[PDB]
Amino acid sequence: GTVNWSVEDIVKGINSNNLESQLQATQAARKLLSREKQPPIDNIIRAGLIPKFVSFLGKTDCSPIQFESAWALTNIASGTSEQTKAVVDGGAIPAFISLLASPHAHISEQAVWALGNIAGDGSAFRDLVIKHGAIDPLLALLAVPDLSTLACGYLRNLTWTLSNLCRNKNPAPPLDAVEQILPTLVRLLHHNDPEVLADSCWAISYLTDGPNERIEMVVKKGVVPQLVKLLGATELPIVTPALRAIGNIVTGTDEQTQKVIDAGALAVFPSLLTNPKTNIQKEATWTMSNITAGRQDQIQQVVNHGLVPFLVGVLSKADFKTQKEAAWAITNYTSGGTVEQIVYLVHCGIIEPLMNLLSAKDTKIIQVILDAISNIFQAAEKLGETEKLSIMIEECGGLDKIEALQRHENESVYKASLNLIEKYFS
Amino acid sequence: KRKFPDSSTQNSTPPKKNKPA
Repeated sequence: GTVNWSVEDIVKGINSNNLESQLQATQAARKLLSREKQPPIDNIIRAGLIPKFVSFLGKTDCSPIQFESAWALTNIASGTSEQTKAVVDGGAIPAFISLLASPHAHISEQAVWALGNIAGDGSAFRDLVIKHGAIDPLLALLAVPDLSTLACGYLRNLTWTLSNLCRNKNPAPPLDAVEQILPTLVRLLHHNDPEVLADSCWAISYLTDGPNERIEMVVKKGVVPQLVKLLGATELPIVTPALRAIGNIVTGTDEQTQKVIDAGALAVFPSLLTNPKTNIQKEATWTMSNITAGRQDQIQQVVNHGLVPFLVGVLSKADFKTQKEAAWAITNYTSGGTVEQIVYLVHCGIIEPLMNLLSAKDTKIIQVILDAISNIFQAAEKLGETEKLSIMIEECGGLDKIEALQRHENESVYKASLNLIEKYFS
Repeated sequence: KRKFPDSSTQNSTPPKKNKPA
């Protein structure tokens, strides 16, 4: 019917002076462009069809050709940045924003989708979509008393498009647009659909990825408790962005971090630090490292929740990227901790896995570990126990590793290892 | 305190979605 047309035939139909012929050819293009196997996007662009599709978006009197053109353009804009740019260059942004008000839900939804692809291209097109006024009509589509009366697919596509308006940095989204979107995001974060939850979590994770003033705008909306609840979900597509957002938040101030602790986040970390997905373990250990970079009373909460043995665990056995994050967690803990906290750390068994990791090729982790060792010796000095520690490091092979590190290409490694040996192993 | 770099990846899922047949 409209299946498997050539681009030449599509062009002949769209260039006819016959609206129904144009509609049939546009539908044929839509079908070509929605085939999984190598849709001929560049041929359609080269044939000059984007401006015709864009003008069809304005044909209020023929809603089927609005829909077919919107779909075709959606799939072109889903391609490379140069393909998305061809759509933008054809004037698509304001035409799609005008379609957001369509009385036909499948057309408004297609416009939502196209704008999500355009904005998802990167900061510049995101910001251009915002400048053409997309946020007001997008948010109006969600101004219903109960989100559950909306079609599920429709709500998921709106949530995803909103998340692309929150995505990307250099620059981050405009502050005023973030403040305009955030109350709707907060509402979507309490909706009962797993895809809506995952994508509104991702949006929050984007918005907390930056300076502490962005973190603050999010935390002030009171979402940390809901994020902690989602952190405890069974669905990995929800836990993943929830954990990224929580981790981002604890990169901020001591007070921002404290909101995460206050909300009960630490009780989830026995599972996260042993999670079967390596990326979850890595990001949870990164998060812990930012918490152990906090105040002594926050380190103490880590202790109270039983998480130091879990850190020992990941230092002992985990993917190497996770072990690096654990090494950071230990260096921060030893930098900021009380003497009693550092003693506890040693009694949980940190020394041996810490030493075993000095045989690693990564220079930065060696530096991190040597700083931690030095911090621990400084705690031992205040107790006159430097000798017991030296013995402990000797019994597990750590002295050999420090010696060998003296002969290390990097300067900081050589210096720190030589200082350690001369000061505690001579 | 260690943030993600500005060059970091916010999401391994790409931002764009095609609408399949």
